[PDB]
Amino acid sequence: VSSFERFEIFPKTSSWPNHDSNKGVTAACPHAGAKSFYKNLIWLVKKGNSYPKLSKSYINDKGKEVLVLWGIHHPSTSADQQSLYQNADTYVFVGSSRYSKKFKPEIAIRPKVRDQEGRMNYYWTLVEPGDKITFEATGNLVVPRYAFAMERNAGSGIIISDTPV
Amino acid sequence: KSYINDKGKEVLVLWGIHHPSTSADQQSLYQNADTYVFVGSSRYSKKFKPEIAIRPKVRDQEGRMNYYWTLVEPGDKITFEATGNLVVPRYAFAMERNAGSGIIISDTPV
Repeated sequence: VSSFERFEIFPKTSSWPNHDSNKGVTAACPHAGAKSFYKNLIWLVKKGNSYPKLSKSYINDKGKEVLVLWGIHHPSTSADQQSLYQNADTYVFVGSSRYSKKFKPEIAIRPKVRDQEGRMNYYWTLVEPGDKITFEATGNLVVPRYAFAMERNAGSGIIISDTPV
Repeated sequence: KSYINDKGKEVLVLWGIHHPSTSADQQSLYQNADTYVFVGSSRYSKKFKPEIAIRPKVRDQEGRMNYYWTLVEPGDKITFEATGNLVVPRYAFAMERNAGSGIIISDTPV
């Protein structure tokens, strides 16, 4: 990468007024004992007994590509679904001029991995300079918090070794 | 609708699937808010359920339209089945592929 700049695409404080963005932490990602989560994402949970239709957009204004990543949570039980998003049936939609896809969460009980019977998928896409990317979710969306305005340097590789720098 | 390949050679079939922007646009074109499309053969089988949402404008179009293709072996049937949101074929192509060649992207004249 010949240009890498991390910025806040959807500010945590002022972008999700109707959704809770503080109790989306778990014991699966502990930070010094306490329950925490990813830094560049936000786990949006219901506020009281309500989860309205989410709809947010961002227009790439960096003159270079912007890497955006998000997540899709798939709960273990419907009781866990109702306790987090208040809606028994949900759908998530992400779309841009290059990307477009609708998501339907899958509610099922998997074997325990780090004491989690549920799963969560992770996705990524690059937004062209001057393009728009829209989000639309009735629940189960791990929303993005930080993006990355980048300009990918030409092809290179990745070395896995204990050799010091 | 069904078609039986009687051309004695492979037949290339191309169809499309439309995904409206709003449920209002959905019902305005196909009258059924919930639709499905099915295409089947001996080798191909798939069901499409349109995804309704608003995308950023591309050529002044808030909706999208995926395009699909498959081949039909000589003597095989291909069946279409749709309650809406289907761009049906009009012209097919009875073709026969020879050895592997490529595509040239150049301004050099012929």
